[PDB]
Amino acid sequence: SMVIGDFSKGYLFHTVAGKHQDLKYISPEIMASVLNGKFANLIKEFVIIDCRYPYEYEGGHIKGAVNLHMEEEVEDFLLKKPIVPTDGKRVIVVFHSEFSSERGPRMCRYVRERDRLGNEYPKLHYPELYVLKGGYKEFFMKCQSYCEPPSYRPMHHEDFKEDLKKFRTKSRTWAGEKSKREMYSRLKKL
Amino acid sequence: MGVNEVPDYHEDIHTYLREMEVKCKPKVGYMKKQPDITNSMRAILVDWLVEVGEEYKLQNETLHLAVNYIDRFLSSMSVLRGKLQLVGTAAMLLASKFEEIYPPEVAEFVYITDDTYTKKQVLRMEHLVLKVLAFDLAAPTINQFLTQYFLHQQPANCKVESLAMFLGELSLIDADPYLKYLPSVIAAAAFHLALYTVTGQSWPESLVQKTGYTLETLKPCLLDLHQTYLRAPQHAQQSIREKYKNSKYHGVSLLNPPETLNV
Amino acid sequence: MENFQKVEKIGEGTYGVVYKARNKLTGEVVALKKIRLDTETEGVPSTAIREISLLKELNHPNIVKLLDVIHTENKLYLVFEFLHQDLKKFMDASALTGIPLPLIKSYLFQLLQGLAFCHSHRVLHRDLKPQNLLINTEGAIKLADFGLARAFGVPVRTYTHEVVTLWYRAPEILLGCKYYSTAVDIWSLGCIFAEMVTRRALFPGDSEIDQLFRIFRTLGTPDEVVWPGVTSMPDYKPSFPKWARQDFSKVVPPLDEDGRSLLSQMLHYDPNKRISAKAALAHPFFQDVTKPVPHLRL
Repeated sequence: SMVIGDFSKGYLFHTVAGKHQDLKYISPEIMASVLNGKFANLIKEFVIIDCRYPYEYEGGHIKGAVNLHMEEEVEDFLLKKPIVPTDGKRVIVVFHSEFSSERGPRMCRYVRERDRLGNEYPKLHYPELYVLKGGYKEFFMKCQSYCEPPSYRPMHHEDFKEDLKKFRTKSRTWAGEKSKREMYSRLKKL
Repeated sequence: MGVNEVPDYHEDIHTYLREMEVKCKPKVGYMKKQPDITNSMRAILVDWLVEVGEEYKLQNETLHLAVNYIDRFLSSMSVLRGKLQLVGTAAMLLASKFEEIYPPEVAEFVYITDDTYTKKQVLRMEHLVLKVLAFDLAAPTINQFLTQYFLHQQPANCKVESLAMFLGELSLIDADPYLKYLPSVIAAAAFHLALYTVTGQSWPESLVQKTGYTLETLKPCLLDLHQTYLRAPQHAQQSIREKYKNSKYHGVSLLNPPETLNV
Repeated sequence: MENFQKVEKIGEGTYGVVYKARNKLTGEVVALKKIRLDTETEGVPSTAIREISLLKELNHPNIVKLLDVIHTENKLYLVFEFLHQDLKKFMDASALTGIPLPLIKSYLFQLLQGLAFCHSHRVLHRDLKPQNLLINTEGAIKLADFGLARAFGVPVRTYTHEVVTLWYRAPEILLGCKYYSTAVDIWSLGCIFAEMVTRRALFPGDSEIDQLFRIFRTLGTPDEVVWPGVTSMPDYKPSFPKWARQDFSKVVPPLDEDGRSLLSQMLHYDPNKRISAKAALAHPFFQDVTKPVPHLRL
């Protein structure tokens, strides 16, 4: 609600209402100010995971963003070697996608679930997760200065359609295999 | 037991299924209207579908639904011989998409097809089947009624259930004369035949009240089911007998049918 | 298609975006739901197939209406009757003064009738949440978004595990039960019921473990007496905290004794002992149910 996942302090960023009530959103103005040096002392690390497909990543992205379009990639990047925090500073992780409606929220939920699984309640490695409100489109419209290269490549472009279909197939296959493995593990010890 | 057996809606669900099975019933004797395929090709296709479902470990409900879709599609559409398998594949695909938690991909359905049809052809046929059936993919089957009937046996006997399933699947191969019987009647006849074969019992008195089926009105279907249970070893299509020889089905196809029916 | 004149469009991006259109010839307002098949490498999706198959049989005043389906080799259009707003928007607009208790009673009565109709036709909604409940100006609330719906058997088999939204997921799904049934939907309603009374989510968890801990904190940690067989569940751990059950007077203050009893019966741990939609309609809570008209600020 109004406290971070480990129930130790409130959310630092000015939260904005979003489509999903589960997550906490931030409008592009907050991240534009953050990239402009507004919370240097109060933030240790600022991670901006670009949950879009790589062909979208090459077509324009936020400065300092990392493209992680697969759950395994995000788990490798964030949880295998967690960014250890300390007193007086916080680690904030911001997810986003083209519209921040399907992919970015899904990655945020997956990161929270995997962080909960790998720790002891209620300790979390990344207690502060945000989703950029409106997706990359609104950030491009309002903060085109920070988007290198200054371009916008839609997911449903007339080009890269084969790449989009291949990436969707890979995501579907991974999800199905994980679900089947979990189902077998559950039914073997019911 | 409990909410798993749906004690508040089981009677409502059964009445709804009884009213629905009439609507989803294929036209009796549609093979005469077909000028290129006969019942032998249909039997071969259903046997191949049984083998395909055994290959991918699909549910029996998937096979029953696929056969229902094939019959309904053929009852209103005329197809050539070389396309018949295609429609079967399509129906199977659709049935999986309606039943399986993890249905096989379209690539697998093209694979078991043995590359006589392409992926685009399979998708086109799936679209055609969906258009012809008008998206009426939720149809009562013999499995759906047998599963409800199995709750009325005391004590429970998995051999009886497996034999009833085996007989209900045997009824799928031959369009003659199981196209003139509703799934509930075939399920009742199969359950009674399994009970008589295994434990020597008969059609329960708690089920004649629930379904209204007495042993007198089940006789026309019971005679045919007994006849093709006796003739199962000599049938040209033997995939169901091989499938039900496994230990998971308690080897029900290896049992001996009763010499005569005490009806 | 060309027959329907698109007027308004809601749904950001290409994610099941819906269009409020008007019929060109008869002047009927409808909602077009778009499904892409050119981008779908495996034909028509299973969710769309199930939704169209199961919504063509569910004809109830409290279930959304599938007027027509426009079938094309590259596009699929589901035509629904137009309803102004979902229940989440209504609660957000009525977040200051709250939904009046007679309106909550009428909405719960209508939702229970719709769920009873769904369950008597072997359909499991499995996606019940305020975003899927559509209200109108006259004062009728209807179930919607049957994409996750499924037709079950008697008795049920093992179905899809990852179904209900985590906030409204039953404890039997969270604990990895082999079989779930209609009692999965009723739990959702119970949660929605609380969300209508307290104007906030009853169990707002961010993960399965957090959701289970919130449920345990509010309703007490289950044991073999309350929920027989709970200790042998695949996803149950003997290291769970031993919390105590909170009295419902503080959980839902505005509710009276009858409302509290109905909510407690809807949120029963044991799926066998959980109330059903048909048996909930006979509860004394609905003795004086009347249908008011929402103000519809938005």
